[PDB]
Amino acid sequence: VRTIKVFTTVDNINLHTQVVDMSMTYGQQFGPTYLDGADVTKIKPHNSHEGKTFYVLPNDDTLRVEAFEYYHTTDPSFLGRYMSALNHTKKWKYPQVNGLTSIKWADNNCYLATALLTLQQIELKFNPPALQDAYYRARAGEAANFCALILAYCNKTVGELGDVRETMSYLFQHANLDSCKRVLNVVCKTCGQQQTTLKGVEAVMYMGTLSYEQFKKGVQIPCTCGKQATKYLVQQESPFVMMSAPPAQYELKHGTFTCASEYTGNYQCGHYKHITSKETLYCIDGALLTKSSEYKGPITDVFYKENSYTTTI
Ligand SMILES: *[C@H](CC(=O)OCC)C(=O)NNC(=O)CCc1ccccc1C(=O)N[C@H](C)c1cccc(-c2ccsc2)c1
Ligand SMILES: [Cl-]
Ligand SMILES: [Zn+2]
Repeated sequence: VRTIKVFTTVDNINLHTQVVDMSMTYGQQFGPTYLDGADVTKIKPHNSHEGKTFYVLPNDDTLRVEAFEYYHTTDPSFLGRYMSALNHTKKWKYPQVNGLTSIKWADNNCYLATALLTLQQIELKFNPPALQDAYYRARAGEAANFCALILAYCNKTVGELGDVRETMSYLFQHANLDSCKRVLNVVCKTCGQQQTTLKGVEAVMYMGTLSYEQFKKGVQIPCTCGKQATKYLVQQESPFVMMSAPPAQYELKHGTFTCASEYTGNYQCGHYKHITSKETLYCIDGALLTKSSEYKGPITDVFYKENSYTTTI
């Protein structure tokens, strides 16, 4: 019987040589099989498949350990969702706008492009080797495998609308933000004063205000005794801070922030645009670049740089 030899893997770095029967589909010999994202499960082997690398699912205990060491996940449907997203993201265009790698618009990838542009402006270190390698190639322009991993880690599908803030929280869980720490103090005239301390992902993000300076001076917050308490940032140890709020009209000044996310649309249905501060105020809409001196628009997320801050109160 005429046969061929292909390579099966779960991480593309540990290849396993397998012989294939050209009269049996890949689904009968290895189960769900993928070739560069293309589902070749119900396809009989071709002569052109000689020596190529095929993605398979972790069926034995050896591949389950190989998969976790690379992706840091035990989800059996991860590679299926990752290969499915890779089939679309490999056909996307990743131009270099303002020295950053963005995505030309396709299949409603506005939140993915806005997220990819933000990660290239913050100091973040991923723990899964899959994200580390893909991010290293995403900066050079090869962001197809990286964007597919983002959809897989977020349980999102190509064409599904997503939130930039929710995409960050999903990716920050796979980052090394353990050294980050935040100290907060909420003061109330009635019940009193109490200091809280946050660490990790919670010490980086905040929902309520877009101004980092107003976070230091204090922001009004409700209380159990029915009084508007004031919460101010006491101490912050992190390479960056993420300030989030519902999309409202906000003014961006030069040098006071790193990058911002613009959201125009209703809840669960809108358009995302990325705004960065460099030589002036730039606005990136996928492959579209727009320079401006000052900006004013519907802002939902603002990102700042930080080392170590301690308030003086
Ligand atoms: C891209 C779309 C596109 O390509 O457009 C073509 C011109 C895309 O994916 N855009 N995103 C989108 O539509 C948002 C969907 C979404 C999904 C899950 C959770 C939230 C959202 C969302 O709507 N987020 C925005 C920022 C938002 C608006 C109003 C209120 C809130 C809010 C959050 C907490 S309290 C209030 C958020
Ligand atoms: Cl990394
Ligand atoms: Zn109180």
